[PDB]
Amino acid sequence: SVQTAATSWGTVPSIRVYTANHGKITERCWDGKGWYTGAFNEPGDNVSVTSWLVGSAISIRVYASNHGKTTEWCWDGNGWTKGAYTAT
Amino acid sequence: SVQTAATSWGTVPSIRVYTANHGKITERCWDGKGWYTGAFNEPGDNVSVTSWLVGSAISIRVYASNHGKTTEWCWDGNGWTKGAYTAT
Amino acid sequence: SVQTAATSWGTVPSIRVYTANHGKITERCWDGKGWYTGAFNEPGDNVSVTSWLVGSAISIRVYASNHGKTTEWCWDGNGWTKGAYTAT
Ligand SMILES: [Zn+2]
Ligand SMILES: [Zn+2]
Ligand SMILES: [Zn+2]
Ligand SMILES: [Zn+2]
Ligand SMILES: [Zn+2]
Repeated sequence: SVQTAATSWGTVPSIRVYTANHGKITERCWDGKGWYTGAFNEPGDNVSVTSWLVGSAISIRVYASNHGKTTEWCWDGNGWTKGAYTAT
Repeated sequence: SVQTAATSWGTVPSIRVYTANHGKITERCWDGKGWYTGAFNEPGDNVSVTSWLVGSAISIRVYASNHGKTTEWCWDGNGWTKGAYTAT
Repeated sequence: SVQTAATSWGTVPSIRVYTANHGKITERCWDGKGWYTGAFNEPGDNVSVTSWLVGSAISIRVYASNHGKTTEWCWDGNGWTKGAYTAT
């Protein structure tokens, strides 16, 4: 009262699983060898994710919902940044 | 309870974020310039989504769950229609 | 609290809708003709899914959360097998 969101890309593939548990959203990564803890760590009770490739460059969008409000987080190769998404 | 589902397609990309809040599911859209409110509006407490391309034409399937029942909604270019999906 | 997750692949397309309801996760499938009940059946309150292709062969990963623990399930052509995923 655990909630997950998953995305994958490429043919290896790379997989990312985001878990919202105890008011925190964390990330677990698979790139073909084993699972490791990712850099994503934001407060939230709910999470959704989508991702796309531009050649070999991955872009991830994580929608983290905390206390009635939804924040979009972007991964575009170098660090997680807050996105332009708003609910209204 | 906010609960979201997201899908994306193409290289721009186009992103669709569906939010179930206060018994209603609404849609926000990104097509490369800015976020705008989509046409989708159906009752529901939970939402999932998947999409696929047929060349450049998008097909979206939204699964909206409301009061114990799941209804599929289809976007195939010209309007949201009710899908053939049943749970059993 | 019905909670769903969806994935699709190819041009037909094939669609898989996973539903967590009454402490069980079941699967409904569409391969171009009609909806039918799939072999996936595991205990759980929450579910997410991701899939990818290697040619026309589908690989599906289902993340089933039951009583605080998340188990990854793999479909790689011949049966559902437990995956290496751990939360930590
Ligand atoms: Zn707990
Ligand atoms: Zn909280
Ligand atoms: Zn509220
Ligand atoms: Zn309701
Ligand atoms: Zn249970």
